[PDB]
Amino acid sequence: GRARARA
Amino acid sequence: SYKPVFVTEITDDLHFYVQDVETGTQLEKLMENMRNDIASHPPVEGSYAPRRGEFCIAKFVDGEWYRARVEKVESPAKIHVFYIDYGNREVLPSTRLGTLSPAFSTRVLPAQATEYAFAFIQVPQDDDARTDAVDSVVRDIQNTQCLLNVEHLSAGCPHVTLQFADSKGDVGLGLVKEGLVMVEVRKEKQFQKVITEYLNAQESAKSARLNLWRYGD
Repeated sequence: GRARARA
Repeated sequence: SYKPVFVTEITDDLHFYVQDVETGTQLEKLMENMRNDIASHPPVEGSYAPRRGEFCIAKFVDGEWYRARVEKVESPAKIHVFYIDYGNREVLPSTRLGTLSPAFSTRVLPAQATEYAFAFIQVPQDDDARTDAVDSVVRDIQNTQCLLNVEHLSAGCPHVTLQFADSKGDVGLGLVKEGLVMVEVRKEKQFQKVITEYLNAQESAKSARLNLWRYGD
């Protein structure tokens, strides 16, 4: 999916 | 204290937006629940009415709904939005807008993107030089986890240092070393050691005739 933080 | 952040967008004036890694799972949970709620209340049957300053949901190019704010209504086919959790802007038609339910408001979870600038560097005034610096940053840090430290406030966005996750190398300092940007000096005594380091890198970049300094000084 969309690039985003991986917490 | 360097905190983990995910860098989302780099602006043409060498600012950038980040998400706090520590709240990433909270955002993802909110997004899952919001999208489940949208699936039961389809925007097509909802009649939201877009206005400047109003929050909304907006359907991005991945076909998913995100939180946004309406910045300008140009026409029914052209509504200018800002994606509050990412920092990108988009012009979209009303078919791709809906109501942001109070269950998913910024009171429930704050806007997740924050705009920053690099501390101790000047944004190049020359267009091609500025493009070179922005392009370097986009290649190196766009859509990656970095470490961030807020250095100082300003009459605009706060100014920060970023470190690469792996090497721990200072990103801004890298730009100075490459001769992509000039150093911005400050007076605060607590910044003197780091500004000294940046000026030293700048002088070495000049001696190496890199980028801004290709033809001399």
